[PDB]
Amino acid sequence: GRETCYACHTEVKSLKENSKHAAIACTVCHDKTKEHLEKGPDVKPVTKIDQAVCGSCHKNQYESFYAVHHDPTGARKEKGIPAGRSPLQDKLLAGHGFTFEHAEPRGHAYMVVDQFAVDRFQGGRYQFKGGWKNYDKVGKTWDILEDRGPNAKLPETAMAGNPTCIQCKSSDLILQWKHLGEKGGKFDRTSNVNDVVKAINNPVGCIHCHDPHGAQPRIVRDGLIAAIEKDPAKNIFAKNGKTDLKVIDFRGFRKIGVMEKTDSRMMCAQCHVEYNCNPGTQRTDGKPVTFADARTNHFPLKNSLQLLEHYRSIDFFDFKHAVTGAKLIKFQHPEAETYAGSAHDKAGVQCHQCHMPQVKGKDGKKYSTHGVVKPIQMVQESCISCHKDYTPNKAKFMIETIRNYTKGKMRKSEYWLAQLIDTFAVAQREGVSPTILDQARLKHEEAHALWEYWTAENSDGFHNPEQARQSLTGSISASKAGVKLLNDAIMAVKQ
Amino acid sequence: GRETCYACHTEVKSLKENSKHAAIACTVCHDKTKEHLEKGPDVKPVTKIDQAVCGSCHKNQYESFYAVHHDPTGARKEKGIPAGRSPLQDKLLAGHGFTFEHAEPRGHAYMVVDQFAVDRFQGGRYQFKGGWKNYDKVGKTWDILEDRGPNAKLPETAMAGNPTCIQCKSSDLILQWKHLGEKGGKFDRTSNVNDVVKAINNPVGCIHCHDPHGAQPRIVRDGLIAAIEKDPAKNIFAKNGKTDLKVIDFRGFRKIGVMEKTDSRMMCAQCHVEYNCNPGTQRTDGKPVTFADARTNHFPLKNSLQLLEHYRSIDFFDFKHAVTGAKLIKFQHPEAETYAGSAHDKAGVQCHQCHMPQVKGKDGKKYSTHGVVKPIQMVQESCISCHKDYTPNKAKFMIETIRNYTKGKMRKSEYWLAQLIDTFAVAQREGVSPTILDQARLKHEEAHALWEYWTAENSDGFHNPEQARQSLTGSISASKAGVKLLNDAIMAVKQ
Amino acid sequence: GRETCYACHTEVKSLKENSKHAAIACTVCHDKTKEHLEKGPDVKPVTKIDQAVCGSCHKNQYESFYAVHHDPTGARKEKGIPAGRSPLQDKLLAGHGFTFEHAEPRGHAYMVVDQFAVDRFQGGRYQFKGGWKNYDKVGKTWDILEDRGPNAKLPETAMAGNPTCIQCKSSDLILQWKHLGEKGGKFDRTSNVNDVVKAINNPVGCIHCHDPHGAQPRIVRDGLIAAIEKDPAKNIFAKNGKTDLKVIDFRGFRKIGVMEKTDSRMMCAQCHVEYNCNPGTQRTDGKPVTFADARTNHFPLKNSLQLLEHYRSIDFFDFKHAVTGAKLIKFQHPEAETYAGSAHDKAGVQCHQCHMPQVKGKDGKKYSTHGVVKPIQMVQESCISCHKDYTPNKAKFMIETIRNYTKGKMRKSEYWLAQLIDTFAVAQREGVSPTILDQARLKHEEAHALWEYWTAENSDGFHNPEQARQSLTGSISASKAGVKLLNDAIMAVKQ
Ligand code: HEC
Ligand code: HEC
Ligand code: HEC
Ligand code: HEC
Ligand code: HEC
Ligand code: HEC
Ligand code: HEC
Ligand code: HEC
Ligand code: HEC
Ligand code: HEC
Ligand code: HEC
Ligand code: HEC
Ligand code: HEC
Ligand SMILES: [Ca+2]
Ligand SMILES: [Ca+2]
Ligand SMILES: [Ca+2]
Repeated sequence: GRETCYACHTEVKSLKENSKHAAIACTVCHDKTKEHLEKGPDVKPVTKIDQAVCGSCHKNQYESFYAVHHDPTGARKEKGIPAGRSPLQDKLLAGHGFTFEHAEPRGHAYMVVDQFAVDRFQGGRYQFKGGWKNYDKVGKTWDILEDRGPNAKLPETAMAGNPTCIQCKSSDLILQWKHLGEKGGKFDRTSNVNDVVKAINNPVGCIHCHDPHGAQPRIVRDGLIAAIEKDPAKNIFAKNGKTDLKVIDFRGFRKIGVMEKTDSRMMCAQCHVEYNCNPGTQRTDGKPVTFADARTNHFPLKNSLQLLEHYRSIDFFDFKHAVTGAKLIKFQHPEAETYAGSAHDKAGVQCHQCHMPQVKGKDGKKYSTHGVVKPIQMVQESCISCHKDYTPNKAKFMIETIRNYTKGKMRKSEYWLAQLIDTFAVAQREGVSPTILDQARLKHEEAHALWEYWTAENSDGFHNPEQARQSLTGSISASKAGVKLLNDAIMAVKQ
Repeated sequence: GRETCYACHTEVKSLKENSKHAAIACTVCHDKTKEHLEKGPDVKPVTKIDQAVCGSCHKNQYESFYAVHHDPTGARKEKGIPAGRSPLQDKLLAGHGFTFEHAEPRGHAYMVVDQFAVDRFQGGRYQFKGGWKNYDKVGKTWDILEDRGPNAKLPETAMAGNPTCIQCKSSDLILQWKHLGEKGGKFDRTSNVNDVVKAINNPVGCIHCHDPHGAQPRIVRDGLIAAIEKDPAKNIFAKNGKTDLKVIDFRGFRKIGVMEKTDSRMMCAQCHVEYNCNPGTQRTDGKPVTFADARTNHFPLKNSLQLLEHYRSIDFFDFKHAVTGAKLIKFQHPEAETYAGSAHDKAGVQCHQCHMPQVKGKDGKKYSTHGVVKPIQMVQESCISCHKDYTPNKAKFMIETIRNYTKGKMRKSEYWLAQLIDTFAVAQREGVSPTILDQARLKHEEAHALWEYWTAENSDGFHNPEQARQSLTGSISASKAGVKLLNDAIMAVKQ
Repeated sequence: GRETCYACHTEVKSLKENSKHAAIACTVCHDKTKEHLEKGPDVKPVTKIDQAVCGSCHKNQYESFYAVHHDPTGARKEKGIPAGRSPLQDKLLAGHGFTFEHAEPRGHAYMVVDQFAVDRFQGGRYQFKGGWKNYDKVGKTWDILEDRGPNAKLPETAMAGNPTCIQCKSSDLILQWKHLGEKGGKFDRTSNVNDVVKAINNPVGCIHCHDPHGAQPRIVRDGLIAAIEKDPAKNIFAKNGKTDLKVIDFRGFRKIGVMEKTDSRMMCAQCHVEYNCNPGTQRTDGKPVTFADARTNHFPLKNSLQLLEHYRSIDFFDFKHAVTGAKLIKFQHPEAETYAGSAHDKAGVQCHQCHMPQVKGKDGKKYSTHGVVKPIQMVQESCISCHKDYTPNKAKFMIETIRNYTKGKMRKSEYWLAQLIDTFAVAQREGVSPTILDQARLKHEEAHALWEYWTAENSDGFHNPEQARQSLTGSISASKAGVKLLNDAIMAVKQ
């Protein structure tokens, strides 16, 4: 009966006919279709967004996404500890909700539960049922978490969660959210986040990267489609002055982007980017930037060396540093923007080659693992598969040397920003002129942008070692210049 | 001839007859008994306190206690290093003898030698014979250590050792120390520690936890029996408004506590607790608290959330912080008080199930290992034995996740106390009012009590994750409140 | 024809005849000898300094020196990171070029390339060809590095490289450098370093430690021969009031030192020592000390407890600390001076026994490995070979316990110097008297000398645990004394 459907749903016909999934009957994925025909287009069919339906025919992709592994060093790894990825986090992000809890990432299957349970999300409201002993459970959100209710309080939490956060954790609102989270769907940017979490049962769906109608490689993230549309010729995924994306607009309500050829750069960039998904402040007037404003669901697609200019051009910053008052940018996991134009990218390698390598299942069917891999833990498939001359030690050696050298500059930029911050408080206290203190704030802005990008980014330089060195040494230079300007000023007091 | 003995030693008869050790002749453990009969009760028999006599019939318990293992990461692990368990120790304990040396614990067989040789004990007087190459030797104290004499000095040492320390290192003074170390035995609290160390040949004896007369599970520690007697209904080991302990008082001179059923919580709490075993100061008048005072050999049996109130109620603190002058409590290894009322305790699990698991000896006799185990290093017997569904990775994952999350809050509380301490010195220097500085000291008291308990405790949260989170976030809140009060005050100067 | 040569080269005859290499024809190592005879001693023969000629008859020594290994934790390990060997490097060495980059050592075959490429050498001018993916390549310098040219700049670099540096990286200038780098050879101390690097093709040559003419164990380093000649009776390698070295002086131009018996202490001390190879300042007048001055290529051969006195006696220091102005000594890898008079040295063990242990090659020929070994990574040959009762765990345990205890004192001395430095800036700012500030500078001098020696030295105490404890506790004492003097002074302001 698809022809009857197709009379009214012509884009679906275009994706589905003569495709890999051509023969799949509609009722496989959609329930209540008879009521939809009979009663008309008031009675919408039900589209349950759900991995297990793809799993029925794609079991190795489904099993590997859900497989439970246990890293013997644990998870919930706070970054802000002496031996961690961001040892001076509490000082350098003073004034930001990340200081309440920010841990290293873990597996994809945990993404909703970890978003909802982290100390910075919603005041500790949502917790794992049964506590720590069930921290490794996968599946449905509300089988794993419980809701302690709106009036419960837990000490040293924050309330940074909002609806836009969910757009990088699940495909469950694909039909229930208007492009950008503008008003008109069941939920939008201004929704109460605690109404929204109830509807998220599942982590990133299979449909996030694969069209259900015709199995075409795709993107569904609003912010990512929008950024590419803004900059169709020069954006990080472009080639030859265009990008391999066709935007399909459904009813004026929501878009997808279909690509002729798999580009896991774009598919992983639906989440692995710097973004704004939060309220902020305007640099010019200091006016609030609320969820009313499109700037609160936004993807720059710019790297470390471009981002301070970019946020100044859209008159936006995230928080004032608690000590210096500097108008800082908060950075988050810019892996796509870092990877852009690195040695591997310019070689045509994509994220999935190192992070979703080929493994054999079952009997012995070849597939891309959909439990994403930490390359250092799997160098034979993530690296040696292509670098056939490498031994596992060599692969490890190369990953660690680059991170070693990058980390040395990261720790040195932190030492310098801490010096900047300590010098500034001294300079204040001895009331050095607000003019001078303001020159120092620009120094902080610059040194912070060129530093925090790399604690937020998760490769410690491996994704782009040149850009990391350039950025971090820029940060150091910025901070030592601020420290010299302030000390010059502090002397000039009793002068 | 035991009947003749029994005419005069009626408690022994009560422990020994119809027991597991009924048939053991007295002369097995006691020498000079004929002179005792013949010459009378002036000539006391000799009771050599000594593991090797139990070993003669209990070889697997004896061999496993003495077995030498070599951890390839070494021992003598100072806590106060950037990657260690207490990275800000030197700043936060400024003014306390722990700043001279405080290392992580190692095996039981080393306990006397490590107490005597640590840099904080007695000015470096006692050293390992032959130096580092014999650091792993077990056995008799004075076969392993040498006495460089009373006038030798070693730089950057302290002289914190006293007799009461020995009561958690050996059973060797069981007959030679009057309850609490009151005057009347060969040694008491006011003895010169260098007279006492000469009499300690052996680490914790087999008799510390097992009655020699009838093999009944027991405690011998004075401080522990006393605390339970103070609080027989509500103490951490109680149940149903009483505790499973019968106190046996010998001649008015020394007590034991026998339990009808093995409770390794109590048996390990003879040492693994917070204690006072040191001189201190009175909070009200600032008067010294010397060894004359019973407060110097004392067990609170209270957890992190109760201890500041408890030490205020007995008008006692350990040291003024070198910078802030805050009247701090010094905390030590409160493992029993932490474990109380945690998930495993409420499940009826005891310390020995994870730390003394079942192993097979010899031929293949089943026994509890008496070389106490670090569970993460032995998850198959310490964890999987009960959690039969766990893989070794899962067990490790659970231990490390909890420690990971706990440690993130510990490091964040340290960042905050360091901020408190740095802010205070600023506030002083700019002479903010001693009234305000005093409000800040209370903040320090509170934030320190809720922080240092967890560096002293050895599980990094695993023993009680809820109480750890509650305490540490309390510390943070306390410190950020102090820092806000002081900064408010520091501005109010040039105001 | 050697007799004809010998008529004019009589020292060579003395080394070569009746030796292990007696039969080797001259033309094996020297080309153009006929032109030298025919045209005379204007046409010098060519002596290509080159491992591969020794390799032709000594293949196992050559292969093991060049073998490529890949440490899976990587290389380029910056010291100045929280978990590294010198976590407070940026603060404590403020004002020195080491703050731009100082990493842990790696294999011998990398020594030239790492000297030329490090961020502190020559402004980033020299880089690995092909970047990170060729960081593990060995062989010829200029097959591995490229020269970006004199006008290229890279941010956050330094320009500390000079010709004297090369003397601890290669044997390539053995015939082209006059003793001490005095003027007269192709290169000397005042040469432009960028003229010199072009002539260094190879790392340390086989000839650095082995005479080519007669295979005698030897030294070629100018600074080392000179120090031993200064102090022939009492120097660290002496015995019975002399040293086992015969100095051979060729034409007044360059010296070797031949030893009757292998002493790898001396042979490794050609580089593994504290040295001055840099310009400096005079303590008395503050006058520059330039390459004109012999003090710029100099070996003290003194340990941690002697070096401050030694540098004061030759009126030399390296840099003023950027904050305190203290006239500091910069220390570098004093492994020979530390090892002197330690337990292993007094037992007659030499560096090569632990670092070049016996291995079997090829078929199964026994040899000393010439890829120098990190003992902890090879305890069976580096330790158990002599300590036959040791298990690999025990060996590891002993190395790590000593480093553990040593590191605890190192981190505590760093905490104290940082306190000194922070206190001093406070004391300045509140202008405490330059007299008092000067007493503090002496405190800094002393605490720095007794601290930085051990971050520079590479064993973390294992080479000499007693001297390490003595030095580091001396540093702590020095710093806490400075901190007390300054605080006493800072109070005495508003007094
Ligand atoms: C699972 C394998 C599917 C099969 C087979 C079919 N559809 Fe589908 N459809 C499915 C998903 C998961 C979604 C949600 C949105 C997304 O792009 O992933 C949908 C959505 C539709 C819609 C809504 C389009 C819009 O206007 O915004 C229509 C109208 C739809 N699906 C129709 C449709 C028809 C007519 C089918 C048989 C020919 C059919 N679908 C098969 C998943 C699946
Ligand atoms: C948004 C819906 C996402 C998309 C699309 C991709 N990733 Fe992701 N990733 C995301 C989250 C929120 C997390 C953290 C989950 C948590 O609960 O902590 C991650 C985690 C990873 C990791 C770490 C994996 C692990 O430790 O086990 C990697 C390596 C990873 N992500 C890479 C990755 C790649 C290559 C993608 C395209 C194929 C990709 N991610 C998609 C969010 C989302
Ligand atoms: C091989 C040439 C890679 C490509 C292409 C991409 N990544 Fe990567 N990633 C790489 C390494 C060696 C590391 C360091 C940590 C490791 O595990 O080895 C990383 C790190 C990540 C992380 C951190 C999680 C983890 O895997 O440890 C993420 C979240 C990640 N990378 C994502 C990512 C994305 C989105 C990519 C394309 C834009 C990308 N990676 C490319 C190796 C390689
Ligand atoms: C093929 C699909 C690749 C996979 C998977 C990985 N690498 Fe790679 N690498 C590849 C190419 C074509 C290049 C370009 C230069 C060249 O040899 O042609 C590289 C580059 C590197 C480098 C240098 C990187 C830099 O920033 O300059 C290293 C150190 C490297 N590659 C190692 C590496 C490792 C460890 C991988 C697993 C994470 C890995 N690569 C994946 C081809 C491919
Ligand atoms: C070792 C297995 C023992 C055997 C058999 C017996 N005794 Fe014992 N006794 C032993 C120890 C290790 C100690 C010290 C204190 C402790 O409680 O562990 C003792 C102590 C006694 C005492 C002193 C009691 C007091 O008044 O404070 C008496 C009087 C004593 N032991 C008597 C005794 C008699 C009469 C025995 C044979 C029937 C006998 N003991 C057996 C260890 C051992
Ligand atoms: C006082 C006499 C003690 C009793 C009773 C118990 N323990 Fe203990 N323990 C004590 C000391 C002084 C030390 C440190 C020894 C040193 O020289 O450093 C310890 C050490 C442990 C450890 C660490 C073991 C190791 O690293 O190898 C654990 C796990 C341990 N202690 C647990 C433990 C348990 C469960 C007890 C009751 C069965 C117990 N201890 C008794 C002091 C004393
Ligand atoms: C299993 C449910 C446990 C019980 C009951 C007890 N402990 Fe524990 N302990 C546990 C873990 C997982 C850890 C973390 C470190 C590890 O090695 O895995 C600990 C830690 C200790 C330590 C530190 C020494 C060490 O084992 O690493 C001590 C000294 C210790 N625990 C003592 C102790 C006491 C006295 C207990 C009953 C009050 C107690 N533990 C219970 C696991 C478990
Ligand atoms: C390699 C195995 C060699 C053989 C065989 C011979 N010589 Fe050599 N010689 C060689 C080296 C590597 C060097 C450089 C300096 C050093 O001491 O390593 C030399 C140096 C000479 C010199 C210069 C001495 C000086 O006056 O400063 C002479 C004159 C020399 N070598 C002569 C010589 C003669 C006459 C030989 C055959 C009998 C001969 N050499 C063999 C390496 C080798
Ligand atoms: C000057 C010509 C040297 C002589 C002679 C010796 N060593 Fe050395 N060593 C030197 C350098 C410059 C380096 C660093 C190389 C780099 O590129 O980083 C080293 C390194 C070592 C190491 C570390 C080895 C490694 O990590 O793989 C050791 C253990 C070592 N050196 C010891 C050593 C010994 C025992 C020597 C005499 C036999 C010796 N070195 C000679 C410089 C020179
Ligand atoms: C065995 C008794 C040794 C002797 C003799 C020498 N060294 Fe050593 N060295 C030793 C150990 C156990 C360590 C600690 C690090 C390890 O790898 O085990 C060291 C360290 C070094 C280093 C650092 C590089 C490294 O090997 O990790 C160097 C550069 C080094 N030692 C040099 C050196 C020299 C020059 C010696 C004679 C003066 C010397 N070592 C003696 C063990 C032993
Ligand atoms: C003609 C008139 C038809 C026919 C024959 C079918 N559908 Fe639809 N359908 C139609 C309209 C106008 C609407 C939506 C109006 C609106 O809310 O904007 C729809 C909606 C759907 C949806 C859901 C979109 C959402 O969840 O927001 C699905 C999944 C869907 N239709 C499927 C479908 C199938 C399988 C049909 C043949 C059985 C079919 N439709 C017939 C209009 C018409
Ligand atoms: C009756 C009178 C007896 C008899 C028949 C025995 N003992 Fe004792 N014993 C007795 C007294 C009054 C004392 C101690 C007086 C004092 O110092 O307080 C003791 C002491 C012991 C002790 C030592 C206690 C200590 O070390 O402080 C031991 C181990 C002991 N007695 C054992 C013992 C045995 C085995 C006897 C039968 C052979 C025996 N005693 C007989 C009084 C009397
Ligand atoms: C007599 C006259 C002879 C004879 C028969 C030989 N050589 Fe030499 N050689 C001689 C002199 C005076 C000089 C150097 C003068 C100077 O520059 O100081 C040399 C030099 C060498 C060198 C090089 C030293 C350097 O590189 O600076 C070598 C390697 C050398 N000679 C080797 C050599 C051999 C193998 C001879 C026999 C074939 C030989 N020489 C003959 C003087 C005389
Ligand atoms: Ca952002
Ligand atoms: Ca205490
Ligand atoms: Ca030096």
